[PDB]
Amino acid sequence: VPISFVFNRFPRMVRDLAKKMNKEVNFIMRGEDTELDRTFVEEIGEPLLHLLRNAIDHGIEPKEERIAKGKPPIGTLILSARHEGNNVVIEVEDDGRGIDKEKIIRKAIEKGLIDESKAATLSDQEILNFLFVPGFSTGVGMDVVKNVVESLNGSISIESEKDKGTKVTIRLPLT
Amino acid sequence: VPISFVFNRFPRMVRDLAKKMNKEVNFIMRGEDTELDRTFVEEIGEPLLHLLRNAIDHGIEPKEERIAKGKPPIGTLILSARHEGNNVVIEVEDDGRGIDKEKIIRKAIEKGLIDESKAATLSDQEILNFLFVPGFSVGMDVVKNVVESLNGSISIESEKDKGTKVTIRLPLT
Ligand SMILES: c1ncc2nc[nH]c2n1
Ligand SMILES: c1ncc2nc[nH]c2n1
Repeated sequence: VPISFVFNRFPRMVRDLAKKMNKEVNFIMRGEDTELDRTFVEEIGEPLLHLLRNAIDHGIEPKEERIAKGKPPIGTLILSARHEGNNVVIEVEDDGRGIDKEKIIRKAIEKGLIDESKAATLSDQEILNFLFVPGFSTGVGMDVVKNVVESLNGSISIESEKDKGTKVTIRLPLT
Repeated sequence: VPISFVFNRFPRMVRDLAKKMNKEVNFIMRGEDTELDRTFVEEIGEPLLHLLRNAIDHGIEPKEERIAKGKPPIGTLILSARHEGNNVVIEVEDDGRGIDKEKIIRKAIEKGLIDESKAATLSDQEILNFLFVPGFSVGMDVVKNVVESLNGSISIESEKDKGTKVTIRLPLT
């Protein structure tokens, strides 16, 4: 199917979540005509909704806070799909507050998953990969998202920078 | 301790290996004045030796093969050290044949570490990380074990026909 069968539900959900969280959001969808196997289309909606909720709740800052930090007042959330080879790549990008990598490390230390000595040389991808540890952040856990994607033989990655925003990328096979 | 205590022994070794294996290698060292804990300088020499050997043996192609592929007949091998905040980053880069990621996936399926259905979407880093699994191909597992013993991290980047970069991050300590 076109992925629009899933993506067409999102403007309403984003607008309802934005209203609930009293938060202003500029929501853009691109690549909605990207086609993929019906199995994927039936299963990818749930993980994507979790990602979009997380971006609206934890990422995008209130307008007053963005203005105070010198950002464009209204936060932007971009959901896109495209073909890459025989795979389909779906991205959810926000220009919010980003993920605090220092906080991740502190939490990882507190949970006994690493010591201070080793945290000093971790890469960015290594740090962000703690988010996929079951119960790490415990509120949509990145573990739960990843478990669905993996059930579709897909892969997920996260990139993020404090004050800049977050991009989550999902790659799915043709199957 | 400056890392030159280690780096200064490598040019002769590289040139000896390259001649042995019939390769023309331009070996470049950068950042040899970079200072870190004497402990690190002592222990990192053996792992670095192995990386440099790997690059000359498996990475840089014989001149005849370089010419046949339309590459410069002289291969380049770069060993560098630099400060990055309170870490030190050491890199070993070659312009050789690159690592075959397809071969890695094939071997991993063969050895039963992963099943075919997952391979279509695996990340680059996830694929290259198989090289650290013991017995997968003095080994890369042992280089990783030494680095990790020093509270460091190691990563591999590669592109077929273009070359390979191995990066080691250590604390200053
Ligand atoms: C925290 N901060 C920002 C985010 N954008 C998506 N997920 C996030 N989690
Ligand atoms: C295989 N091919 C190229 C290489 N360069 C360093 N190590 C390597 N292993």
